Amino acid sequence: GKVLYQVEGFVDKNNDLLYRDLSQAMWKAGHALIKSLFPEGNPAKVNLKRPPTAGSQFKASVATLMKNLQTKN
Amino acid sequence: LERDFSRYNYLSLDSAKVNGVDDAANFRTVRNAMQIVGFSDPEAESVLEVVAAVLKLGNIEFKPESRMNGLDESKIKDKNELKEICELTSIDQVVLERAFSFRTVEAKQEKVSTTLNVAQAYYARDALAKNLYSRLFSWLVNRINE
Amino acid sequence: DEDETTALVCDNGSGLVKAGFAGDDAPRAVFPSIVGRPRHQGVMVGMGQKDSYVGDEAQSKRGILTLKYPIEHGIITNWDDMEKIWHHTFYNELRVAPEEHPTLLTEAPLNPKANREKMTQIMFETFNVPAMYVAIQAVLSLYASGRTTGIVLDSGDGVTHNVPIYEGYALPHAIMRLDLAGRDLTDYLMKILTERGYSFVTTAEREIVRDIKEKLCYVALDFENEMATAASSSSLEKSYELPDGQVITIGNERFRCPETLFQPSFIGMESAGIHETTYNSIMKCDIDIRKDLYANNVMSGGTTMYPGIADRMQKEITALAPSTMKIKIIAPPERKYSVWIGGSILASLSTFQQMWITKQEYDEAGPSIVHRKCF
Amino acid sequence: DEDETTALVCDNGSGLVKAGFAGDDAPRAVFPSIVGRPRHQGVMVGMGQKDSYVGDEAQSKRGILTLKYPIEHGIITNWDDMEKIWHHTFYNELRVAPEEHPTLLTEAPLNPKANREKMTQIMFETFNVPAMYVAIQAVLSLYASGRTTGIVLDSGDGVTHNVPIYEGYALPHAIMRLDLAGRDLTDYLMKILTERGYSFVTTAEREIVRDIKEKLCYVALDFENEMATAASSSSLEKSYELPDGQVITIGNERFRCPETLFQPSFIGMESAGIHETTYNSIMKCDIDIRKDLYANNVMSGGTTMYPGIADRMQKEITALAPSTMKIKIIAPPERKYSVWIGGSILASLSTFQQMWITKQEYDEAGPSIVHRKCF
Ligand SMILES: Nc1ncnc2c1ncn2[C@@H]1O[C@H](COP(=O)(O)OP(=O)(O)O)[C@@H](O)[C@H]1O
Ligand SMILES: Nc1ncnc2c1ncn2[C@@H]1O[C@H](COP(=O)(O)OP(=O)(O)O)[C@@H](O)[C@H]1O
Ligand SMILES: [Mg+2]
Ligand SMILES: [Mg+2]
Repeated sequence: GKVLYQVEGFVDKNNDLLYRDLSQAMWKAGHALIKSLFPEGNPAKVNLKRPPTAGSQFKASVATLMKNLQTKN
Repeated sequence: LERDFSRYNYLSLDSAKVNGVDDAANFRTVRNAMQIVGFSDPEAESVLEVVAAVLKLGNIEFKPESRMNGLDESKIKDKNELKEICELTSIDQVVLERAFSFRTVEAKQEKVSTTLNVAQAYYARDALAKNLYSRLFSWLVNRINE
Repeated sequence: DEDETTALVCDNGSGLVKAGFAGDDAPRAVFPSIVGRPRHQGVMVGMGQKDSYVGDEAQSKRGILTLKYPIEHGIITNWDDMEKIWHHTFYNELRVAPEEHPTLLTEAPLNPKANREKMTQIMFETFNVPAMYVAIQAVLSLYASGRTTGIVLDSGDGVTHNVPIYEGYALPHAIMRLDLAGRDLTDYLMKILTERGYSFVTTAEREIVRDIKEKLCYVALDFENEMATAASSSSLEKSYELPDGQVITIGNERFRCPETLFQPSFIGMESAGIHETTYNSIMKCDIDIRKDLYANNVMSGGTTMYPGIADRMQKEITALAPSTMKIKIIAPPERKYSVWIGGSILASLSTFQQMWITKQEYDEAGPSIVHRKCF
Repeated sequence: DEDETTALVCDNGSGLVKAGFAGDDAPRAVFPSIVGRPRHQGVMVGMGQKDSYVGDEAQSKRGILTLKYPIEHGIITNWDDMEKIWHHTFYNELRVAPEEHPTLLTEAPLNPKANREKMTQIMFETFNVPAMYVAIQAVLSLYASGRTTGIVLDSGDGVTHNVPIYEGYALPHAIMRLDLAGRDLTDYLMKILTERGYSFVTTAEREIVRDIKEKLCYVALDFENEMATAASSSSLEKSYELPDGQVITIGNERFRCPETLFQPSFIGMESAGIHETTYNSIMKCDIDIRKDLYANNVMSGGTTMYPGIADRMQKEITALAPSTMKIKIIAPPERKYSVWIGGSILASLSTFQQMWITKQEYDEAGPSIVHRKCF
């Protein structure tokens, strides 16, 4: 049916701006777990294009799931 | 960590209690559940340091400044929370403190630190929290699947 | 190559080719726009000497080359050399096939028509790009500025130009173009270094003087107070080690070199200066726009990376503007790339994807298609 | 929307749309009746630029728009633009559905027939109102005046008109209509500001001159005494800061601008003036009415918000009227809305509810139904 969406806060909740120096900053952690979480944080390789926005991340995840379900019954 | 649920930005007093469910028994249910599926004993505490960090990031807030003229700088109002997270996560405080308000544009060989405003400081903080918790969650799934 | 077919942005403005993919925060290829050709005989047999060296390699081998900028004052003058610059841009630095990526070229406003027409002809006919779009460079600087309202100057290597924009609407009757930029400041610095006693006349030595300009020059706030300060003592006198030799020691030339950008009578160019063409570009707009221009004066391109040019700019414009106006000179440290960065932001827009000039309609209409679909 | 189905009153007179619900003491929506359309190219991609901006939004974005009043001298001239004004009135400012509320439109007396006919056609056919009623505007000003006996002038933005009424009975042979109002005073103020040295010719600058007229102009009592007073010294000279810039300083233009309303030969209009059309509107009535008109001279509309227009009005009419008459110029501070407020009082009457022009009888008779049931 005709679902009513309230537009209050769509832009604030699509913004996934995490950039280079945050992954570098947590890559330089003495905690080896957080450094193990962020392999993109090395400055010895360039940080490429950022996966923003979060809606494109969720579209990418649903697209991954649909590449999963298509080869199955 | 403090213990009152009004003391955190990501929580409130109005959500502290499901009427029939207590959190401590489910917490011990989880820490009993992690022993079967291969999570070691310092490992779970190392994950709870990360969940502690994701809880503690939200108490950081930002204010603008007058120099420079454009683009306008944001700064941390008080760095008690920054000191507790930077001691907690074992990070030098100048690294993360510079990492809230600036970002390095790095060209072919040249890099520079530029200002973020107040709102984009809140977006970098929010994105740091939920990206940290998200990649923690995916790492837990990989660790189970190992 | 590239994992995706993401569009290319190739800012080739007048003196420094910088290019990359859309969605990036910084260009992946930055190299000077030079073509060096050897002027001496090759006496060592079987070494591997080339016919012409392009860009950074010509900057390395410059001791035995002559250096020719194929583009001057924003106008391409050697199309075969510029074809070498683009061939080196896609195939050597980026290492990508241009047949799979749309390209976003930048020009200066008030340019020749055959510039954008023949640039379109070389993009579609020689390199076979699927789609292209030539856009005004300061508009792109306002994209990376994060604003839809403001007056912009970039000051590349060959051209500075003010574009005032209000609420997304261009004001093309108030666009100022001044052909005074970093290459002219390099030549004037060659003249005043010849005044001190250091004779640079070679094109390689011209690049040395360009490095002196980039490393030691700064914009004074009061030119007579800094002038009498340097006349007083050796307080601001700074030394520079030349490539492969001796140490020079330059004094007032540090601020006489970019003061030509504010006083174009130093190089003998009758104009108003960068602050007064900015102010006249504001005053040629409608009246209820003007304060929003003063609060969003954007200085976000190339040559304006001097120390103290924002303070001098706000001093001169605040002296020109009436009182009770808020003059705000937006000068980020993201300069010298923000014209490219707004190229990436413009290429990454969803609604922009109908505004590309593709094949088939270039192939229908010919090289005047940019004068249909570009601004 | 609205909790009730209370009737709407939409006073759209000539230059300032003000509307609301019945039973209110003040209109909930007041915005200028302008339609601004962009005259420059949109160069920023994906901003959210519109085709045309209406009302207060067009007043904000006026630096990049051209402003067109869809109604001039009380006569609607652009019906599609006026459809945008009404669409913005019900749906954007009031945020209500017009299919559930009766509407009370206002016109000027001695108007074209196709004005009220086509206005009726757009109210029933485009917006689908259940009932409408078009009424003469100065009669409504006498409703908010609290009187059933008096002569009324309102002076909107496009038309001033005297309606004399005695004991509830209209005197339509003595209705005066003078097409001299605030927009003409704005144009004459543009001319005499051009005389001083300030050149305003743009429609946005026309709105600036309108703001100068509203903020700094006043009606002199003796035009030659105030004229020689301003010729004597700088006593009455007042300064105004322009939008986004410099400060102007205006002198005798403060009282030469509204004196055109008393002397229409300034703008070259052969007529008698507002005081002499008021007096002639009194003298064209029957004799035993006249003193009750003089004791209830109502000046309760738009343009007449100048300082000192009631003293000048009582001076001129008292000079024209015979002695032993009590001339009383009713000029409340409830002006500029009292034509609307009496619209609310007329719509809130119980016995008025049979005088609405509904559907089904408009649908029986066609757009001439107003010439059956409206005055
Ligand atoms: N640090 C600097 N300080 C002074 N001048 C500079 C500096 N960096 C670049 N320049 C000058 O600006 C020119 C390049 O301008 P740019 O905006 O990159 O032009 P393009 O449109 O070709 O992208 C250089 O060739 C040089 O003359
Ligand atoms: N304070 C004021 N002093 C002088 N003139 C005014 C003042 N306020 C408004 N006006 C003029 O009166 C006009 C408003 O008249 P109004 O009766 O609202 O028109 P409408 O008939 O459309 O309701 C404006 O266009 C303006 O020129
Ligand atoms: Mg460039
Ligand atoms: Mg009115």
